[PDB]
Amino acid sequence: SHMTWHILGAGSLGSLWAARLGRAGLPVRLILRDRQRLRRYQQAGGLSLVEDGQASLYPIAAETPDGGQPIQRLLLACKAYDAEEAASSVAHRLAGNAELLLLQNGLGSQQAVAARLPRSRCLFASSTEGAFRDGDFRVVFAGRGHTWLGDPRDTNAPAWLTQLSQAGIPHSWSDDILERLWRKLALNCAINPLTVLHDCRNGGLRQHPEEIAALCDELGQLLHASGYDAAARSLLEDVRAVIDATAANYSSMHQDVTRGRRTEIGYLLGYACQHGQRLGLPLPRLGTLLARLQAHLRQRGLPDR
Ligand SMILES: NC(=O)c1ccc[n+]([C@@H]2O[C@H](COP(=O)([O-])OP(=O)(O)OC[C@H]3O[C@@H](n4cnc5c(N)ncnc54)[C@H](O)[C@@H]3O)[C@@H](O)[C@H]2O)c1
Ligand SMILES: CC(C)(CO)C(=O)C(=O)O
Repeated sequence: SHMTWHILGAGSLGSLWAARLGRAGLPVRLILRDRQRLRRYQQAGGLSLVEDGQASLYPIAAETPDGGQPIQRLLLACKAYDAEEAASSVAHRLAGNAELLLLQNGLGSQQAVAARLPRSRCLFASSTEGAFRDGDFRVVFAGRGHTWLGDPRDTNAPAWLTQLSQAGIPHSWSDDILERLWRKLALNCAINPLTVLHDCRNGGLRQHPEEIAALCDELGQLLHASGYDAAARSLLEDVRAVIDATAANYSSMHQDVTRGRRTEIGYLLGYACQHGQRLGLPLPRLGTLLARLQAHLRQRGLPDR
């Protein structure tokens, strides 16, 4: 017997983690937004996970942010633009020894979450697992992936990693986790903004070879000035590699705009532009790219941040 896994943000990845953790015998508790969400979830009976067309019900225990026991280990699995507000809703339940697993893409929310929960350890995650919602409390395990974990302040790995190994959650500890998240971010900036502006699948960016190179050019300077020469070196070939590998998919940001939902631009292309200005590094093509993408979002009534 050991620590309960508290899950905040019962979305795509949050339900996928909650299912694999709870079904492997580990103590797991979903933190649902409010009691209405809670009594709906109890009318549903649990989380429904769809694997290769097969649905399975996982009657995981759930609660609201106000009730329950202290939280010593929490998996934050909401969007980056909700992470700070989400973590604050349970700040009254963190224990001081509490550790937080931040399953947020991009950068910005992790620092903002850690700033508001100083008595708690905030670990950074970077995941390539595919999962999408098919109704409330139903998630399809779309694609297998890998999750890098790491703490920039406390680089020693926690002993509960092997619990994730027991649960079949593939992960690797990284001592330079910031180098990981910066690699995924730079890849996002080179691909996703143009997929939205050109309304194309990732394979459509082959028809824009020069423009892809100049963005990787400026994204290369940004990584180099940030201390990641390796990421800056392989960046262009890593971008061209992912393109042909995902040539048939629409990007996550293209899918967000298609559904009329908010994007994570403020923690991806916006954050990268914010960091470049902070580094005194002129990044004009990422700047005009950010301008065109923000106007593209406003044109549809979507938040440009
Ligand atoms: N395959 C994937 O889905 C995938 C892959 C890689 C990274 N990510 C990242 O994981 C994070 C979540 O992605 P997603 O697809 O699962 O989003 P999602 O919309 O499907 O899930 C978000 C859940 O958190 C809850 N949420 C938001 N704010 C909340 C709050 N203040 N209090 C309580 N709950 C709150 C939402 O209700 C929702 O159930 C994103 O940052 C994403 O970039 C997802
Ligand atoms: C960031 C990137 C390039 C990863 O494949 C992407 O296309 C997505 O998130 O949908």
